[PDB]
Amino acid sequence: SPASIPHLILELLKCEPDEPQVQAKIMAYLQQEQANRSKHEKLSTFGLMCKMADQTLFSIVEWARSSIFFRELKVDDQMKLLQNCWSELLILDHIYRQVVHGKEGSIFLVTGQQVDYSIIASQAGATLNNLMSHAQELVAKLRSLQFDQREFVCLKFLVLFSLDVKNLENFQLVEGVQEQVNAALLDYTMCNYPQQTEKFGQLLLRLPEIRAISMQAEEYLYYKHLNGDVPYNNLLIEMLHAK
Amino acid sequence: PRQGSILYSLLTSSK
Ligand SMILES: CCCCCCCCCCCCCCCC(=O)OC[C@@H](COP(=O)(O)O[C@H]1[C@H](O)[C@@H](OP(=O)(O)O)[C@H](OP(=O)(O)O)[C@@H](OP(=O)(O)O)[C@H]1O)OC(=O)CCCCCCCCCCCCCCC
Repeated sequence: SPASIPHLILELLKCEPDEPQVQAKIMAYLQQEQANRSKHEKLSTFGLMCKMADQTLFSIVEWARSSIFFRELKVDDQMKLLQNCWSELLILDHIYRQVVHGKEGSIFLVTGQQVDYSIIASQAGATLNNLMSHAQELVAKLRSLQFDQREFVCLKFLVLFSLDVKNLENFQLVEGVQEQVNAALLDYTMCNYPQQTEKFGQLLLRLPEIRAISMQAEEYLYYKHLNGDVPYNNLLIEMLHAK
Repeated sequence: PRQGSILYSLLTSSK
């Protein structure tokens, strides 16, 4: 942590989840699910990766519900904000994980497991390959910018407290959060990365790329689901079909 | 009404 972090960002950071704990819990659920299945009821790699993404989304919702500002909204408003941004938060989570824990050529998973990009290149279809090609480049850009945890938590709030959401009772609090977080991120980047005179603007430019990736991920999930490749009802699927 | 809502369940548990 740098010597200089804005008070608002300090408060956002307090709300962060305990990474080592999230990783363990997820790795356990996953194992038990695959055990005690006959040959023709055993889960595919896709089914396991789906349950993994589902449990990560549970963790994201658990983060949001106890978070500063978000916790001040009524449940109905909370539902609307999360339905608007769920896939973007999953994508942002994945991308930041690659920046912190990942290395060139390999994808680091929430369980601490890893798979090489080259495996996907060979084996996967066109939708997942395009998806992964764009995510890999976004990670590469963020590594170049020296994207850090302070900036990461600011982006999470900017994605969550979106101005594009209609029918909120307390739309005012949402505007307030967006204004305050934008201002703190700009102060933070100018202070701590002064050689990068454009870092704030460059970080904001990544948000439309995050949105584009999460939409193609939704499309990918949708087709897999309607092909029968999704094991049971889960939060992922609920969010996919909502609104 | 979608009583089956997992998201609603998670949110109502914190309010
Ligand atoms: C959501 C948070 C972000 C977290 C993402 C991190 C997880 C990613 C790491 C997992 C990689 C591990 C497995 C790598 C091995 C893998 O690549 O090989 C298996 C391949 C099989 O390849 P595809 O899944 O692409 O299936 C292809 C494909 O559907 C072809 O259609 P398209 O070319 O149009 O896309 C299809 O061709 P046809 O339409 O012509 O029939 C093809 O059918 P066929 O075979 O009959 O020709 C079909 O197979 O991969 C699978 O096992 C699943 C890949 C693992 C799952 C990756 C991510 C799953 C996360 C949960 C779902 C995403 C939800 C996103 C929410 C935002």
